[PDB]
Amino acid sequence: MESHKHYTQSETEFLLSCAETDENETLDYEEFVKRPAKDIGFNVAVLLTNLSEHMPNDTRLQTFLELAESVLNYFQPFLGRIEIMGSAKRIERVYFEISESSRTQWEKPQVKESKRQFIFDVVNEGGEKEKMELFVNFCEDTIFEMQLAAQI
Amino acid sequence: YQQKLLNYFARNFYNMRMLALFVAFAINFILLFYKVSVHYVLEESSGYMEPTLRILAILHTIISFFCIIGYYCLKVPLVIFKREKEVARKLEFDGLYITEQPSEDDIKGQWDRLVINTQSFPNNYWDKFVKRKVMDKYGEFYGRDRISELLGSAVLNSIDVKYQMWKLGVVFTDNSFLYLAWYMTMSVLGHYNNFFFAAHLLDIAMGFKTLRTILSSVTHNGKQLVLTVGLLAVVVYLYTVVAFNFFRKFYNKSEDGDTPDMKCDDMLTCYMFHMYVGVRAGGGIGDEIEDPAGDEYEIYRIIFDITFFFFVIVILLAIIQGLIIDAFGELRDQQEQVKEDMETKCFICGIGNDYFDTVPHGFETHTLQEHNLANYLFFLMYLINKDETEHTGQESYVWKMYQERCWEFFPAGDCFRKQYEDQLN
Amino acid sequence: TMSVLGHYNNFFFAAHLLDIAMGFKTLRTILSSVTHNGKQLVLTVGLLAVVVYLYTVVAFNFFRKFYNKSEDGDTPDMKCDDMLTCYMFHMYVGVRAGGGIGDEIEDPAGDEYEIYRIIFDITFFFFVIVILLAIIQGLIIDAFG
Amino acid sequence: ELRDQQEQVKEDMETKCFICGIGNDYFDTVPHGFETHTLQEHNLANYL
Ligand SMILES: [Zn+2]
Ligand SMILES: [Zn+2]
Repeated sequence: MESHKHYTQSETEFLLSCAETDENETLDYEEFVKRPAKDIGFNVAVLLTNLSEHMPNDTRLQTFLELAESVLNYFQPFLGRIEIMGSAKRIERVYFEISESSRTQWEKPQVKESKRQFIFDVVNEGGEKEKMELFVNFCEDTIFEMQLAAQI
Repeated sequence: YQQKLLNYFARNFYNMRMLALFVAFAINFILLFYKVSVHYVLEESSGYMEPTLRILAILHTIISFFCIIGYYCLKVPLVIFKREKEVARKLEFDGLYITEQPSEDDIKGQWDRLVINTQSFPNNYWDKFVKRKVMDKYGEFYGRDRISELLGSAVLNSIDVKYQMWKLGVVFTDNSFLYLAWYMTMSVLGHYNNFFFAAHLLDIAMGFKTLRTILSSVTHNGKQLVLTVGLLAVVVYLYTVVAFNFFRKFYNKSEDGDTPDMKCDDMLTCYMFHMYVGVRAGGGIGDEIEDPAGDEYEIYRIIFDITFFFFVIVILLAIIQGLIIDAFGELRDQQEQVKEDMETKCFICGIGNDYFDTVPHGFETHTLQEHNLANYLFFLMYLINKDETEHTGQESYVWKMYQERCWEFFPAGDCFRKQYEDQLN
Repeated sequence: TMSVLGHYNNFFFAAHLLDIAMGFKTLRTILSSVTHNGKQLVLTVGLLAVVVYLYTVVAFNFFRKFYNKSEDGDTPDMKCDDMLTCYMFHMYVGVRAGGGIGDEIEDPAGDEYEIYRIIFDITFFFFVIVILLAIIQGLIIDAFG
Repeated sequence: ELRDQQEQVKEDMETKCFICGIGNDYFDTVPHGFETHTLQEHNLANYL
């Protein structure tokens, strides 16, 4: 631990003071499952992203986000955002969590071909309200494909 | 160990599927060196060919078997998902077996009854509260027990059978499974005779991709091609009718004169003659016929010949080639249309790349951060795995609509930027 | 290199006529029509070879006796009894005949296998002579468009 | 030519009301505007 993060009582030797578990001049690997933290940091990232996206033009908050960029850079792959029409007849963002065993199954394999064929069939045939039903059926079928591909 | 083996075959379906093809190419490359005296083999002084054939014939049947097992493990659950899903939605939102009771047509509907009575009907669909919903929604208007009677290393000792008859009836109607069954059947027949392995060269179509886009040009208008061939047969029938009435004597296809006569005096011989040497001559029918040098019916025969030419050889063959060529053009125009639509419009809203491209890179943010298909898929993937107790207000407002199929929560003609234009808003 | 070899033999200068493609402009736009879909053309030729292989398989099993390309009768027999001769026969006088394969073959006047041979001939015609050649010409024409 | 004709009629009856000649932009502002204009308000059949 020399290259990744710097060397202070609060950065590197902090972990060594935390790591005084064994007695044989060695150290285990349960430190990482003990430290757990990203379950909290994700919600913090969602909070700060919500505040930035909804209340821009506040330099007080940009000063804050410039302190937290090392965390937001971690949680950008895992962080979603869509837009729905809420109960209040107003558009609303919806922040939520994305796994890794979904991003590593929607990306590389044949499901891109499935998406391409879906878009082809939709935008040729088409319809009024037999569009989003097709998209949702595609999403359901694709979800079962990804789940079964995880079962290995 | 069984489950690990089945997961190995399912994970390695396409690789074995491609391996059978190279096996068949090898077999049919060896078959080029066949001979007779009875169908022996004579190599170019190398006796290592018979045993290679004898082992490859076995490998092909084995790999066909493993490909069938891969198809049963991998892709069958998805078609079963689709059937169970459509059945459940027909029950809830349309009321099929309660009110409609479908025709003897729609044989899917007649076959898809004896899954209803069973325990593990929603084995794959992941919606277990189906039967409860139908008991709730029709428990009184039609019946309560009338509904319930309608609905309800030691591995190989207890399992349902009412479900696994419907399941097999589904998969044996599945097209690709039947294709792989034909594959295995021909490889099994490959040992009775080692020429039946030639039929497994037709898997290049399903295997390669661009070859399928070649053959789509023919498949796009196969109906029109077939009816054109029918028109051809009818026209040739009229021409032979005319010939059988009047021009019988020209059709002496014998040798030099003062010889026995081989002639088309009937109708069923003249018709096969015309359809066999009349279109398949490049010039028509006059090429294969005695010449009318000084007959009373000369100009009529000349008209018969050149009209055969200008209606069968030119026109209808041109119709065939034109159907192919228009197929190519149609498919290309389709793909250009999808590019134009997905470059001019958001898939979800239908707004335009003019409200957004006001700002730099607006549309390439709308379709990459805000309104992505994938982030609208992962939301469902989140909601499903989540429990109905941990839902927030937004997730519950959405989950009430998903399981009752409204779709108003998707935007349409509106967006976050249209709502909150930064205008004291 | 070819101009240097032109002195060993003064026919190797013929190969420098192929520079008209790189030289002229509109000729390159001609030949782009073929180059646009050369992959598809090549795979079409592969399909053709496979189909002819199936047809000669059928012929080698059943229709061996019609393929006497000798002179008049009571003569020695020049025949396609093997498979590797029948395949080159079909790919050399079967597509390159304008009519198919029945043109270059003894006629089935009164055989038990008559209608099967007629089917073999006209299906060869309507699948090789018409269809696949039309696919070739269509790939060119779609290239122009 | 015949194929292009049919594509033209699909484009016209998806981009315009037959009666007015307005556009599917005034209406699609609202959800399902054009598919109400050509199904409840300005139908050929209700004018017949
Ligand atoms: Zn959008
Ligand atoms: Zn109108």
